[PDB]
Amino acid sequence: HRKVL
Amino acid sequence: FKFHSGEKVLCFEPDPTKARVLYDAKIVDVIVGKDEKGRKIPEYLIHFNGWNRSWDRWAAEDHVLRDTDENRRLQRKLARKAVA
Amino acid sequence: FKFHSGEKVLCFEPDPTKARVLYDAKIVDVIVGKDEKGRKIPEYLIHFNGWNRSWDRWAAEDHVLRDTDENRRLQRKLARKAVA
DNA sequence: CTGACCTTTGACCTAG
DNA sequence: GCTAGGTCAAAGGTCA
DNA sequence: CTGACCTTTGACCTAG
DNA sequence: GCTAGGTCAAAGGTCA
Repeated sequence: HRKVL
Repeated sequence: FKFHSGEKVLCFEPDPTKARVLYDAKIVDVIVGKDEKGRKIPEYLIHFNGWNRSWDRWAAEDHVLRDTDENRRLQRKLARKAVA
Repeated sequence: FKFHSGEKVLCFEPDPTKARVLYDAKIVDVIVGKDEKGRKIPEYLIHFNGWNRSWDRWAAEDHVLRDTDENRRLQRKLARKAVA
């Protein structure tokens, strides 16, 4: 649910 | 403790479900906290450079690296993994 | 998980700074939580028999024992240490 | 002898 | 329909 | 002063 | 491209 891979 | 407010650091992705990478960051606040067994452990509020304050996260010492040649190398190495 | 709501159990003192003893208790609520590394771990809300609800504490699985002959023996043993 | 306070239970409703 | 929860009142313990 | 709970404040994500 | 719902972390206030 957060930010960047 | 090991890091101080104002200090520029590298910090691990605080979100477990995401690629393990190292972000440029800054210590905003330190705080003496307490482990499950009541020992004093430091907590560090971290600001992620280039993201706004609403992205600030509390992190354990474990998660915070000194802004060092060797840690920078480790940053680049994790950055390549994550892209690939 | 290992324990269920409604289950009568023994539970460690939740306060590190106090004598390590075992209290008769009851599982009020269980909750799937998350470890520092994002793994699913159960959390247990525990009610301490003979104390009112305002003394209810969240505890890790580690801190909760099955209401068993062997654990009752451990209870007595810790209780004696604590008085002496 | 009384009241405060805790526990365990059976009744019930509601939301899912 | 049944279930898990939540609320509620009855009833018994211990205590000061 | 603490732990639990609840609420508000941004910001994301996944649907549609 | 957008919006609507849920959800998350931080932070703050309340309750006992």
